[PDB]
Amino acid sequence: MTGAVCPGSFDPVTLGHVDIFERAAAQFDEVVVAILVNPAKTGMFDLDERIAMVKESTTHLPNLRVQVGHGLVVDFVRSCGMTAIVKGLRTGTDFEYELQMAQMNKHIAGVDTFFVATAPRYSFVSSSLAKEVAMLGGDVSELLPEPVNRRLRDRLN
Amino acid sequence: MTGAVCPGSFDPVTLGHVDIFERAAAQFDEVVVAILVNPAKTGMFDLDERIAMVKESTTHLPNLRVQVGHGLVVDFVRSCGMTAIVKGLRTGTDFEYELQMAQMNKHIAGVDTFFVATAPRYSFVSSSLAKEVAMLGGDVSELLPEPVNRRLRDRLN
Amino acid sequence: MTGAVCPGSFDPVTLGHVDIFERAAAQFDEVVVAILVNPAKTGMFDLDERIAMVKESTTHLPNLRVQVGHGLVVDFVRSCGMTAIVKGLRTGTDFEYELQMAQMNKHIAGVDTFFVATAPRYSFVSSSLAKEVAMLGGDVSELLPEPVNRRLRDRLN
Amino acid sequence: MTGAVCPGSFDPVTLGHVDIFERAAAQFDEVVVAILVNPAKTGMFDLDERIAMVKESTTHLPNLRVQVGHGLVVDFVRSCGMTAIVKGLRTGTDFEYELQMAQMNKHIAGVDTFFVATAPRYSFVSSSLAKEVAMLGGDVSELLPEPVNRRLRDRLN
Amino acid sequence: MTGAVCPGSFDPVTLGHVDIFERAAAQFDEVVVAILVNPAKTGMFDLDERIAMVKESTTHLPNLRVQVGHGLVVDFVRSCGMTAIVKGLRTGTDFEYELQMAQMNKHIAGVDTFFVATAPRYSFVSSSLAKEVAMLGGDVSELLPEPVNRRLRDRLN
Amino acid sequence: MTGAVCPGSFDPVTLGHVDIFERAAAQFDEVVVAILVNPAKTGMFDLDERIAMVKESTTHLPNLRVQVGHGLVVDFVRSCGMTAIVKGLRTGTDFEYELQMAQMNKHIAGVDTFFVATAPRYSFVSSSLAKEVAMLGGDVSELLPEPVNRRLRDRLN
Repeated sequence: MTGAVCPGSFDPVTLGHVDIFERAAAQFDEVVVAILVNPAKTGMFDLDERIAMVKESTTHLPNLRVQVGHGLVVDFVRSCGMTAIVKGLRTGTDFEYELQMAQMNKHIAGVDTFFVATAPRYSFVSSSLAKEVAMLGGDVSELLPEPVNRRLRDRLN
Repeated sequence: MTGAVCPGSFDPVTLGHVDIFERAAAQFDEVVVAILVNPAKTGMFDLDERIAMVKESTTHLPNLRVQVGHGLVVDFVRSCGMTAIVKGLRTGTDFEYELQMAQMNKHIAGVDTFFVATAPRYSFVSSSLAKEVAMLGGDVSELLPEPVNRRLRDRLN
Repeated sequence: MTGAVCPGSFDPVTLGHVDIFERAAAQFDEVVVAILVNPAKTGMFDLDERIAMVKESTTHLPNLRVQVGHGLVVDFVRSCGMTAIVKGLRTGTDFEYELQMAQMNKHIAGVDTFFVATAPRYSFVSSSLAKEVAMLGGDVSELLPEPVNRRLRDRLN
Repeated sequence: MTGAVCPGSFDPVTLGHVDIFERAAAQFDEVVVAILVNPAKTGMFDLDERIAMVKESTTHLPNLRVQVGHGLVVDFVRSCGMTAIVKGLRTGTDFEYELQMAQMNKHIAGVDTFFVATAPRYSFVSSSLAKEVAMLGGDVSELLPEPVNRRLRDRLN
Repeated sequence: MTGAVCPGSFDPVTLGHVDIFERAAAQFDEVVVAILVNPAKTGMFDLDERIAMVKESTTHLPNLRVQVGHGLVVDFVRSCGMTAIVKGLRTGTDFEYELQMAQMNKHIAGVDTFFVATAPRYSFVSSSLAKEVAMLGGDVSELLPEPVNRRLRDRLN
Repeated sequence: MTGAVCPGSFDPVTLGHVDIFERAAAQFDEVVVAILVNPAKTGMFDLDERIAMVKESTTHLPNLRVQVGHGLVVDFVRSCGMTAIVKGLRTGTDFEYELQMAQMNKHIAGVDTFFVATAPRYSFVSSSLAKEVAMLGGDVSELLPEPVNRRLRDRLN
């Protein structure tokens, strides 16, 4: 009867994201991770790689599924038969923008957005900073799932 | 299988609170509104009045129940067989403090806290400001449930 | 004797902007809406369209006029014989940047900037989010003036 | 035709407040400084002292007048035949609370609140911190008007 | 040649505070922990207990010393022959107030204040929340030094 | 024994930056200003110009040296034999992002980041806003060192 969508680019998924997936799966009957397409072309990992990384990092969550999102998040959400979005907060989150989008999403489709603080140990990782640090030779392996580290190292070597 | 607690002093409940109750009830199988006791004595409405006002303002929510909370919120939550708290954000929310408590609550009891932005029209009411304005003769009746306005007017007259 | 400038790109004007125009016109003898040019070319509506949309959306404000701005806002302001800017705050406003600019504008030209919170119902619309949602097929017609909706729909059809 | 109210406890007035008075007087035909009563008794300077300090610190502002406020600020404002409040922002301002009050004041009485950033040199003084520092023997004389320093020193000696 | 003061009430000291002590001691030749007196009487631990808890929790920091502070922090700082204060940031810090005080402290005594983010694992503990949780029976032992837990448990038993 | 790095693009250095250099030099035995390379090519001043401007603006700081940074800031810091970064806060600073980077920098290299509020008079200048205003003909000469104004005027004339 209950369901939530966890939308994002996940380029790549981090342990911060996985923390949020785990909490959504614990509180909702079904969770759908919506991987948004990168239309303007310029990400690090292509869509298939991002799906695989999320799937491989979430095998311990039987009530969670992974799907590609297209168009408005609220359209995807309602297409899943749901009316809730679950999003993580971490250090560096643009929360004012997240609030603006949440209020807009409520306005246009009646979809609620629930925010949850990510675990402190994963509160400073973001996809973008993780990539930037790793590209410059820094070790972020404790902040990403092993399926992601495997792929990141390959791009390095 | 799913449940959330909505804790607060509700002295008195506002339409901002009710907005949040409605969204929790739409997303969780069961919702429990936990009315905290005022230990240091100094609220406007006594416990029984606060319970009644919440009950009367939530008759349209069949999966919601009202109970008095004692001790740590996380103790009450876990006593309800749940592991989630749902709290509203509005203008004037001390969000840094709410985040601190959420991280502490997660640490001590494993309880997740989900934050949701209250509807814009109810985003500037708070129990405290509602009381202060009404005591000084201002009309806040559009921001409180009719069961609360009834009681507020009585204290005025 | 009193006057304020309301500067912006207005691509397109929203009811959030109009709310702010109305409050400036109520508090100042004259208001000038300064539509900034888009130098690096990349907006949705060209300058003439933006002027028309603002004019058509403000016919109820007899003491308000619309002009194209060029160069520093403070140069435009002082060219209007004024020393005040009126700007709206809404959800998602980069207020730190607005404050930085206000302090800089005061420093270089002695111009004061007055900030006013937009009405809650219009607090989550922005030109950019309105366009993005509409382009993806979402209904934002309640958050934009009818002169803008008319033009937006035409670009859709 | 235009007017603004500048409300506060002014216990005592600071150069931060005077900065804001000056900007209101430059932009509005008339300005009224509303000194709020201290009902629960516990300020440093009594009402008459606060009025005198504001008057003496504003002799260079011919279109500004000083009055004691009673009850809701919006009641005082409308009693002045005005519909605008002008308030300063400085370091340490509880802006979320100021926003909440502004939205509430708009809701109950249709009164607009304009916020303006205080001059950087006066951005870290507040009545409360000024008193606390001076009581402990610190020199805050550059951040307060001479009429206030005169009175502060007397309480010291 | 270099020195910093770490001021606070430390009622009681937390691992968040100790984290900050460690970083100051690593970056400055000498560190002085200034324990402020509680003038209005109402803390949990008396001055001697607070000193002991800090001393016992910092035996691994040979260049750190503990002293009682009286009066303005900047007076204490300059009495130590120093011109720097080091303060931690954590979740729930009133940073605007900390900034206001820092700018005031710079103004009155030329003392600089350096802010450092506490370690994520200790970012949600504060003296006040630690006491409140423990008094209600919650386990905060991982967030406080063992010398503090020893004393906290005694007050419980 | 003590040292700090002050990293930035300094395109160009402002008096806000110099304020921070001065405070670092007063509190640490050695300070290194790390000028980051602009890899994606698009700054106003080339690397040699930026170095010269910083050097010329810091002749009064004998314990400060200027060097070009390459790669991760923490790699540069540790290459200097240091473990501290000193960064300024001003109006418009993206402090959430600065905090995220600080926590990440601590995680990957054990390097501490100390934040200090810039002097109020220099709190609203940034390299980017200074350039934008000057390019549009505004006078920012009081907010930049004379070595920078000299070069800025040359580009104008």
